[PDB]
Amino acid sequence: DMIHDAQMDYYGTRLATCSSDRSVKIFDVRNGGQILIADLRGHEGPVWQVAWAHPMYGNILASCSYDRKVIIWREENGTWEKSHEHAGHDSSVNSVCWAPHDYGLILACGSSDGAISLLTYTGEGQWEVKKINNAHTIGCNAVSWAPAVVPPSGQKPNYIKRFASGGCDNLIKLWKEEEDGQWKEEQKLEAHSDWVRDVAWAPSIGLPTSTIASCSQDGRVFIWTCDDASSNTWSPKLLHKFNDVVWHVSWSITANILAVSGGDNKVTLWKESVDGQWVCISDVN
Amino acid sequence: DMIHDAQMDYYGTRLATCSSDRSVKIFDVRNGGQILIADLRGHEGPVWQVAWAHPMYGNILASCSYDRKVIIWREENGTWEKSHEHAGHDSSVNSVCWAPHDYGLILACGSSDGAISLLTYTGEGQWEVKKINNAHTIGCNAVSWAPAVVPPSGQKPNYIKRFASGGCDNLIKLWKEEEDGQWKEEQKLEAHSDWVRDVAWAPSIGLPTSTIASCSQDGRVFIWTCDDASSNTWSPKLLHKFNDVVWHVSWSITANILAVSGGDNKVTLWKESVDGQWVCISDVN
Amino acid sequence: DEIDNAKLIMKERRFTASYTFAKFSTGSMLLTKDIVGKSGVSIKRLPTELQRKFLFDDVYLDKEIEKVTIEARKSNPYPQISESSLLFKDALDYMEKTSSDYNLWKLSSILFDPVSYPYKTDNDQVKMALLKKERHCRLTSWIVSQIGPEIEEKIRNSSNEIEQIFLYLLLNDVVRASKLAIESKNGHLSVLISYLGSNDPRIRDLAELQLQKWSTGGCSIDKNISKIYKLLSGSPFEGLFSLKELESEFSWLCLLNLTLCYGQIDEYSLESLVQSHLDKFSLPYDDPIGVIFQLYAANENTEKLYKEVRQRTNALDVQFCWYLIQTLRFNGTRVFSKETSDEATFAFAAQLEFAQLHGHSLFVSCFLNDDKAAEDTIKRLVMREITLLRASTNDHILNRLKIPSQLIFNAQALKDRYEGNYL
Amino acid sequence: DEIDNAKLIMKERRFTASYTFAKFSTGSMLLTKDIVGKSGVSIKRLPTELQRKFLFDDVYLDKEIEKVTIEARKSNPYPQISESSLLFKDALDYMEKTSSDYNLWKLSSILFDPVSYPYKTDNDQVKMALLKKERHCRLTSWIVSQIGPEIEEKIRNSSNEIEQIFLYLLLNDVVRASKLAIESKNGHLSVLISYLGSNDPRIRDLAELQLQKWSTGGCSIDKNISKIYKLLSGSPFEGLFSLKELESEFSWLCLLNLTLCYGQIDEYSLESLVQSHLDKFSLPYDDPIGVIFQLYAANENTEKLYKEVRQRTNALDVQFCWYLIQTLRFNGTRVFSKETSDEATFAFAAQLEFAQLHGHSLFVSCFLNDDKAAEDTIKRLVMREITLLRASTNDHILNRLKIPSQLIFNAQALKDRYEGNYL
Repeated sequence: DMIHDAQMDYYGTRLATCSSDRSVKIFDVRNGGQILIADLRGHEGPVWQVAWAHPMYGNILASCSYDRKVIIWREENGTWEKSHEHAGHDSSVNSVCWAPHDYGLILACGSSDGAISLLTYTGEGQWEVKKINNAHTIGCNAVSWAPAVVPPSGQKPNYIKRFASGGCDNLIKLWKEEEDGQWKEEQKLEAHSDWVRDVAWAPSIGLPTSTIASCSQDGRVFIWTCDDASSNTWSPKLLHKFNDVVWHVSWSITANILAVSGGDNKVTLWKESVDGQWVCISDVN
Repeated sequence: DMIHDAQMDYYGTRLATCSSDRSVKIFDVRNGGQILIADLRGHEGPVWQVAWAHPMYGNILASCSYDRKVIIWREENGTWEKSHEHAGHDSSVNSVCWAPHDYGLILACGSSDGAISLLTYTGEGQWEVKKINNAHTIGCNAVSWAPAVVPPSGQKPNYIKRFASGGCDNLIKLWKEEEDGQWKEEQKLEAHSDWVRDVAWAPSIGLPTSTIASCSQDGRVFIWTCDDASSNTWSPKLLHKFNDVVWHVSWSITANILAVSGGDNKVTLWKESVDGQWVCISDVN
Repeated sequence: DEIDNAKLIMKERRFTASYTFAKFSTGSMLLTKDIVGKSGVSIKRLPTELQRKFLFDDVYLDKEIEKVTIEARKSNPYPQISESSLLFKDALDYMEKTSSDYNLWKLSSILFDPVSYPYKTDNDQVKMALLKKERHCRLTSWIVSQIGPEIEEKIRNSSNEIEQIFLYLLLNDVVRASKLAIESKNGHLSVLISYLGSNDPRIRDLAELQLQKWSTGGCSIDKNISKIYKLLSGSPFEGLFSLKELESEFSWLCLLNLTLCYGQIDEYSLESLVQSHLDKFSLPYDDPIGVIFQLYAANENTEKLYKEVRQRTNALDVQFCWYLIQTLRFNGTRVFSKETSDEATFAFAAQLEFAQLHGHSLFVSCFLNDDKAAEDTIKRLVMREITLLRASTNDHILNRLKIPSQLIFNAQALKDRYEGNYL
Repeated sequence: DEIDNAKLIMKERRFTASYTFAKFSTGSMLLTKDIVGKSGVSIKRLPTELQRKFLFDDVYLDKEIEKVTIEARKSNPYPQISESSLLFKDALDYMEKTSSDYNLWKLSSILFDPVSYPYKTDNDQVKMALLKKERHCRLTSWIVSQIGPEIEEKIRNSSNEIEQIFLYLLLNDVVRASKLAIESKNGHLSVLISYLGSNDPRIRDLAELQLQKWSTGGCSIDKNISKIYKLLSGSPFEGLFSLKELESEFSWLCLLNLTLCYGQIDEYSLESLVQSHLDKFSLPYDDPIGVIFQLYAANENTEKLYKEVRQRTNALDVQFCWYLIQTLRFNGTRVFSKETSDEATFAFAAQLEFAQLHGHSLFVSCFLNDDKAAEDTIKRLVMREITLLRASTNDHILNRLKIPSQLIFNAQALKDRYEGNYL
């Protein structure tokens, strides 16, 4: 009936999907034509968001759900079996996301109980889970990774490993992997008057002016900005407000165009003008 | 082919229209059905805007045009003849408007030569024309009347008789009938980066917080709110900016809903929220 | 030879072939350009998102008018409401008992509509205490019906009789809760349950003092026998063995009913009581019955909360907001600012204008304090829709609204005059 | 029995039946939900509003590459442009002589492309004066062709020979303007016309000094004989008998040609000269040939104006802007900021990505100053579209752009690896 989230594969070859019928379908789009390939069923409740891991680790795809469990489906010659499962949270799991391929193969999941698990991968079918309790007050909805940024020796750098995240408390808390081993909330961002729906960490076009977008029940979209590296300054700026809720927000890769999904079943595109004010480039559909 | 402006009659009975073919058509709308009634032809160039006078003066309708002339068509038993004509400007006449019925039967016209005529009516077929030269730098596009506001004796009050007006210089100059007899520019409003297209003086819902809307080539729509504690302090506020020009702006009567015409052949509706930010209520068409 | 001017002028005028346009009109209709009109003037109309059937029947407007007393204002002959015996109650009849509206309305009608003795006894210490209570039952008695299906059914599910009892209490049904107690050979409870309805410290302490002891190496005790003694202690949610845990499967409203029945922690005002519950528990989002409570709860801050509330939720229906302010304003029930009242009177009287139901508009228009504005609107509304307000709308609405003799004749004459030439 | 959870969860989740969604993907395509997909995933794509035909033919990209010198950056092996002999001229061939583009381009190619005199001459005060002039004619000679139809035809319309002469001048045609003068028994003019081309104060004054006299009573002569003497005075538009009146039917460009031919105030910069005209007259709003002049005119403020200009007008084609900055930057022609250059290099290199023109997109990426960003993009672009940048795009683009041996092998290996399991 109604799908929730669906994301294209890297190298634009597949297209995983999931709807409230608890079915994780992986289609294939060669030439523009859709063609199913498997219907990974396994959640006691509707699937929420879904994310493809980086081809550098073979072919992986994880899906979270209202069943409080998250699944990771590997692939070995067409063998789409699940190599690991994780039910570390008590309430539904609104979102998942993968850490930039350099940190390794880390997966971030925000539940509705107000927590956040982080599955790191080891040599074999093993997965450690550094968890964050009471991250948000009433639960969490969004989880986005901060772009992998590189900081005289034979070493792969230690990254700042940050990742933002909105929730039901209206706060968009940023986070960071403390040198010792656990994450801590580097900062809070309270600009929304109701539930934060989604939070997307725009990719850095090599540019140091890192941005982040958010949309919430109030129907406003903010593009929080940081003027320089290392200054704990996030100055929100209003994109627009619709009389209805905004459900999703995503960044287009090159221009940094924002796809604003929400309001009237309509989706909008925005590009920040040479003036600084954001505009609607067109109406989709 | 393509119409320009068309305005419904008071008492919602007729519907005058004009298009670039130099034809001023008056259609009747009883029950929702359109039915022509006369095609008043008479302009050497396309007709621009058109306005219906107040039924208190019989049935009058004036239309300006690129022909540098403005026409006033009376009506006597179906006799739609023109009782007066006025070619007091050298360049085309972008707009016309009638002064609130209490001031009398005054008509304001802004030309493209940068002037502004004001036809007042007398006892018979006579019309004096107090004119304003070099009102705007490159010409004028909009002309809107400020709502009729009433200030121990047998007298019909002397009103502040103001009327705003945008133009090609980007300035939205307000105006006022000096106690002696001629108009002067009470104030300028420079917030637009290009040609001001239209300027509409929202009607006061009895409320003293008089407003005014404007739209221009830059693609921004401002709402100049004003608390005239005896001094002209017009603080503009941005409604929205589209990547394309906005052609017209009109006020809905009760709610003060703004009909925003311009951009992508689409028309939008807006209402200022209980929060102060204006919102789009819907998309027309 | 004729296209170059269209091009020249289209261009010498910064006119893209994209030029569109739209303008609202006197009747409140907008004229978009679509190519669907003989002359391309899509005269679409403005939607009155005001969804509530009864508004379209003379009877309501007509009948609800006798509910008022009109009187010309101090600065002009324009009528304004002097007295209005308007209660939420009134509206109930025209609605249906299954809709959330009937609830929202029935609820308010309870929380705000005046309570009253039906016989003239005047110990103000008494009369004031009765109404105090009448309003109490009235409300719990309601929630009992709202949680009826919820609990009743949740009872079919129990093998445990003791849990069954605690449930019957949750419905404020002591009689049956007691019967069960004796019939299961768990009598001592039938005793406490007896006391439960009253306020006796002996018991209260006996309960709590016991509770404390029960936390020392004494297990194998039902969570139910405990939960019950808790209901005796006084404050059950802020307790030594709290019930705050129930937020899991019980409707917040189920809980509230508790604080209102066994949670009489202190012997004070109800409004403040309700308010106590809100503090420990978060409420249902987008919920109208919810909001209405906060309004009742926040006594003196009434208007302040309202403002605060409307700024975050579209759950409260324009017409409601209005009827609220109005029923509350003409009964002394609460504290409402002229600026805020008229602020919301326009709101409503506007929707009624898009719907064209002028009769209603004009009437709500009288709920305007600003004599200038009143006159201002009325003159306008009438001057434009006289024909519509004449001959059959019931044949006199205007005389009924103590409107100006002159205005009628004036605006009337004007149209006859207008139609005069059109012919 | 199964719909109540959908309702409960849809509701326990603040989810309206209005919930929609959309997300861009790696390839730069967005997935809207429409019901048009087997699974309701409208995978629409992103429009490259970049319209200019030649961009889609190997030859251009291929050929224009030999026009450059690539060299790995100072902080990594990622190639960046060292030297580029790129001129507007280059582009002309691939366009058609009737389009406004060819003009805009041909124009720039004149205003900016570097004038290169043939035979080397010892004297430099001279060489600098020649190029000074070569550029002069080159430009007026152009406008003569742009106003050719305009004036030529406007001449068929006269029964006034004197007016006819003034017109021939307007086309910088002295030879024919003179012939006419003698043939109409209006010789004295053929004399002045003779002087017109030079700069002799005797005349200049003789003209003006006469003009002043002509305003006293005796005004028995043609607007044309006057307009002509005016052309001798020196400044014709800011005169005692000004020509500012011509704005009526003459192309602003017709006028400009005047100020550039007869409107010499003193010997100094052309750029500044052009600029003088702009001051007395405003230019067509959304006109590209117009804008380009302001850019040429505002010498040192070049980049500042550009920024200023682009902020108000969508009249300059992304690809142009870029080619401008770039041709101007690698020729010393003007003053352009690294931040602003790369700022517009992304712009273009993006449209080229949207288009699926990876080689063109990648190539334009090399004009990236920011070594981090360059590497950053390149690694990305290539890692995703290797297959596309291989076997037939001309068979080597990557080696041609001095791209990293390793990066190729790495990203290559990665996909073969990816396809490996899929199969």
